[PDB]
Amino acid sequence: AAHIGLRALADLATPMAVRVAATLRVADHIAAGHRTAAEIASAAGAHADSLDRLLRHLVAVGLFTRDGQGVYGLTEFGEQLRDDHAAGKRKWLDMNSAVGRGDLGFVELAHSIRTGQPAYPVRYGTSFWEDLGSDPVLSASFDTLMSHHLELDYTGIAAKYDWAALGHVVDVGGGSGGLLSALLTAHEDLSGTVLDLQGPASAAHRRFLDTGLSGRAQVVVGSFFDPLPAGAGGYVLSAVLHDWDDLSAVAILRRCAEAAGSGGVVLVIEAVAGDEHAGTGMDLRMLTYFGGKERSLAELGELAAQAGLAVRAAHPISYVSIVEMTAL
Amino acid sequence: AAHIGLRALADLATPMAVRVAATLRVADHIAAGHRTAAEIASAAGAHADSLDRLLRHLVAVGLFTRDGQGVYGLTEFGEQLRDDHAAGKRKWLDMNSAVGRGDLGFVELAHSIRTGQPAYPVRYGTSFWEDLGSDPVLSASFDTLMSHHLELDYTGIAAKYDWAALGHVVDVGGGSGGLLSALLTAHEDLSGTVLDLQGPASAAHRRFLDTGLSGRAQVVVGSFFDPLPAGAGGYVLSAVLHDWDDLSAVAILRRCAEAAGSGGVVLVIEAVAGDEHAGTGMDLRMLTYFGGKERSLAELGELAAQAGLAVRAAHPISYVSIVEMTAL
Ligand SMILES: Nc1ncnc2c1ncn2[C@@H]1O[C@H](CSCC[C@H](N)C(=O)O)[C@@H](O)[C@H]1O
Ligand SMILES: Nc1ncnc2c1ncn2[C@@H]1O[C@H](CSCC[C@H](N)C(=O)O)[C@@H](O)[C@H]1O
Ligand SMILES: COc1cc(C)c2ccc(O)c(C(=O)O)c2c1
Ligand SMILES: COc1cc(C)c2ccc(O)c(C(=O)O)c2c1
Repeated sequence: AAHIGLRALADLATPMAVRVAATLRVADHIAAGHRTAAEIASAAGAHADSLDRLLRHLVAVGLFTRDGQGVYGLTEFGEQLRDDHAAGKRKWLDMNSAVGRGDLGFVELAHSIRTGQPAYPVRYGTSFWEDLGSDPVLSASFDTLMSHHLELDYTGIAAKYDWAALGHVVDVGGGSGGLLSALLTAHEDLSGTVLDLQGPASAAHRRFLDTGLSGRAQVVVGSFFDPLPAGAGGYVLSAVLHDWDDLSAVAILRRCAEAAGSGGVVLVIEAVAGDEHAGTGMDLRMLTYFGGKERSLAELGELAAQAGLAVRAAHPISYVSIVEMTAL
Repeated sequence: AAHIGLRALADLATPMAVRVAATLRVADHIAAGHRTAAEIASAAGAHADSLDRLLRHLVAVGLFTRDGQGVYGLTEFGEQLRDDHAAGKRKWLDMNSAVGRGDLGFVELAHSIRTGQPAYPVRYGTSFWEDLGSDPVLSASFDTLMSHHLELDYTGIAAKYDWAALGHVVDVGGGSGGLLSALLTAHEDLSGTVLDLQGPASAAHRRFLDTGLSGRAQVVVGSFFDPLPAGAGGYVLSAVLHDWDDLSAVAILRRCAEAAGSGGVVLVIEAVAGDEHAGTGMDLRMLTYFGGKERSLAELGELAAQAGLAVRAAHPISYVSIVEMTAL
């Protein structure tokens, strides 16, 4: 529903102003005693007059407060901008994090809409994965973000499905290993391995070491486009397929089919078109980032088919779903 | 206000989706019989799949509608996206027009907040004026938009001030001549001169010839940083000062002061802080485009001082104001 002006509906000043405040950690500086533009600016490394102008615009938006002496304060809503807030939103808007950086790729949406190709490269001169692969710090922030997305969307994932019955699970593209770390912590006799590029896989390793799970959890550095560790009880694809177009998606699913064999299970875990954490907005982000797409339960089925797999179940877990596929 | 989440407040997907729809003229294609993704896409030269995904996100926003068969239709609100619409909004969002292209400069807002410098260059490798001066078609669209801004904001200008008394007015930075054309049409004994760069000045000239005002309206190509046609009854600066930082603004005001001498009147016409069509949004826009800014009566006055001028009056007209300055 649009009960707000067309031009205002297309405003970029506010979205960018919020992201800049999130990047300059303005809320943190405010709650830490810096109240005036002059202060916040020096504490953040910004131009005094310019920052003041950004703040005044954000006061109008409803995130800040400004008193007679130019003393800025946080609104009830502006609290969400603090890096220590419960919702952990600020890091998603930070222009330095992978997502706060990729989202700026939307400024090239026209290219995707015309060609069907990702926009991220247009603005950054390289794919998203290539970017993370050459910037270790950038890649770490992405690992942290997906780790947070797990808490956000996979709430209760442990019990919602019968994992223990798998014995050994392979988390294909499992990042820092947050999911496996959660599955194993809730299933004493379960073991598994995280398969991912070297950055996340090494982060997964560092985690299992500290977490005390190295005895049951292992990492394997590799591309899920090549053969995967074979014969596991289950292969999980958590928020992976939507990052790829149809050709790549079957490529990935196919590999899982091979490793799964006529006795394993392939579990695609993601927000299916319909879920409350799966909107048209997210679908366009997948398009602009990697040319991926959010898919319906029917569309995943078509992909499964082309990879010799068949959906057998689809349990909704909070904001997302777990679709279970087995040998055709 | 904050009636919506922080991350939603920072959403770029929708602002860009609207701007892309505006650029692809989707609404016009729909109202003209093309109501299917394949049809609209083909008529606009977009990727069928990608366009369909853009439209679905836009029906969700409330601009379009779609039936079970995939037939798209506009809505009470999506009607404003058609070019033929009264409000004339679409052209402002078009990524091809000068303002639809300039606004994308907001993705570099951070640069402006940190340095006080304009963002436009960061994105386009050259200043706004430099860009328009090397691309006549781009400069033409800008003239049209400023022309339209006169209708949107200056409604009534003709009568709210005693123009006829000036005898001869020079519109410093008068663009394609709309304002002067409106003043002289309402006052048959008044004459004037539009002073602008090549592009607008010739557009003004063409306008005057066709509308039969060449007998009273004259064009003069030149920079308002250099001397100006002297001894005029009044020199107008319509929506010019907010395009410049304090130094340049003073330079410009000086020239007008000099040309006006002890007998002319300098008139600044623009939305000052407080006036409508004036907001923190516009202020940030001025900052990212040219490092200019929206100013208050107080602020213009300090500039007039630095230019041997002094505010004598300030009549509000519609959503803007006329600040009448005179020599000290
Ligand atoms: N070719 C490839 N081979 C293996 N992993 C890859 C890959 N390309 C990308 N990835 C990984 O795929 C993951 C997708 S995003 C994170 C998914 C994770 N299971 C979670 O839900 O948090 C990232 O860790 C990314 O590094
Ligand atoms: N150095 C310069 N000398 C003269 N005109 C200039 C200039 N730099 C920019 N301009 C003109 O300043 C104008 C500012 S925008 C349009 C202002 C016009 N009075 C209106 O209200 O529509 C543009 O026409 C721009 O081309
Ligand atoms: C689900 O996996 C992903 C992957 C990417 C790239 C994302 C990018 C931006 C986001 O906001 C989210 C999100 O979940 O909120 C996101 C999630
Ligand atoms: C007043 O002169 C200008 C100059 C520029 C560059 C503008 C850019 C975008 C706008 O929306 C507006 C407007 O008035 O609406 C605008 C006005």
